[PDB]
Amino acid sequence: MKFPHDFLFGAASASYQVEGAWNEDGKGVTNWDEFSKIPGKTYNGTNGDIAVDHYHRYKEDVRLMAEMGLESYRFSISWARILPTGDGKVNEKGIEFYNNLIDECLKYGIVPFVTLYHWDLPLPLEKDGGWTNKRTAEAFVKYAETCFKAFGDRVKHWITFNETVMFCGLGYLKGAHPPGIQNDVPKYFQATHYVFYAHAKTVAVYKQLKQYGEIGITHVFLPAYSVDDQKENIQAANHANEYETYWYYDPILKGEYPSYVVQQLKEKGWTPNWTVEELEIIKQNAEENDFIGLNYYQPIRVERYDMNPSFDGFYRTVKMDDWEISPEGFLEGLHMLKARYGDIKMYVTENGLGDEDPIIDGEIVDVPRIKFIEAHLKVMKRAIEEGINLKGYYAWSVIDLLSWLNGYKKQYGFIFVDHNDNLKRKKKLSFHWYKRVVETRGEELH
Repeated sequence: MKFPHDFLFGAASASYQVEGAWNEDGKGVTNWDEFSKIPGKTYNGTNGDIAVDHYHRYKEDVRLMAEMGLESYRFSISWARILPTGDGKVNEKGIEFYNNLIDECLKYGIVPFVTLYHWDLPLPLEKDGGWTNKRTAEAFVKYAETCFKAFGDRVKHWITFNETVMFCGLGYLKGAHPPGIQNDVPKYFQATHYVFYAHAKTVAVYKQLKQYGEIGITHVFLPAYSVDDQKENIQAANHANEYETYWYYDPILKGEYPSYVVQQLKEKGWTPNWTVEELEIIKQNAEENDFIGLNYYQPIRVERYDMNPSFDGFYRTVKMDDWEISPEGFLEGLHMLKARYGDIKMYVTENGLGDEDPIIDGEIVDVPRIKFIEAHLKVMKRAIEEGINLKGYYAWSVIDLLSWLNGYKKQYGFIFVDHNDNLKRKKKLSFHWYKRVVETRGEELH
């Protein structure tokens, strides 16, 4: 029974990706409801209108989780369900729905771990400039407090933000996510700052509520490596790590932003409009985080600009062989995080494989996914023996869901959803395997 009992095995979803019922029970419009209906933005013009219909089928879905012997379900609350316009009047039917989702998980002894913001911002607040406006950060702490008050007698594991890197990076640098802005780097760093503000402030609010759960943020964890032993390439990697780890992980865990990158934003005219009050709140609540969430998929191997580019030129990523796999990459990454942040408590809050799942006689035999998960689970076992403080694993995607960009195409998850048969669910091969892995508590030889 090798993983300890205070380690949770789980699976994850996000609201807009699974829920559907986009205009039901008083849900406000959100940024993604609008953005996905701009032609050419999303694969086949796919819609979060219905998604996988999880709103209406939640009792069913949680049953399947129960039958999986899932210990924890990580899901996201839709802000537009609780507070439709972002602030103002609370919507009692949003609270009714999430109370039911929570109570159902709980019937079966499944631990809700709630993500407050997984990219689905109510529209008014997007048009305010979203994360580039302090307003949106202040609206979020008010929203968070509403969820704590409503759900925190039962919910005792809370995530504020999923993957700030992406919703700021994709919306202001690459323009792939709303609001669709391209190479506006000062807005990007602004966005990240007001988010880190909203977080640390929300954490303060939570501790004041005396609910005695745990709270933390969940970042992309994209550990970066020099393509070889060359100094100029190792320099590129340090740079990579400064911008892609330290900028994200330092403000929340350490309470200070990292001076390397701060120096460079000043020297470029890219420093966000930040104030002492804000930076102090961030400073004062860094020690108040109970854990860090990691969304790990791959490392990145890098070489320098002269030697896929990074938003400041300087380095590029390169595919080669010493999308990427690398259990070795993930593990060294973990130690890299322990050296800097200490014995911080870690939840691998996403990890899994997107695929065109192989189908045989109507069965889904997703052995790539099993092999992906097994490999990472294996090195987490090593990591724990090597001292890392990992206390949970959340395979990205409990149930097939709507990709933001790629519609339905690259399945994620354990429960298959049948688009040809009224979105009927079916256990995949990974479902049966993971159930066994939970019951064995990860005894797959170590």
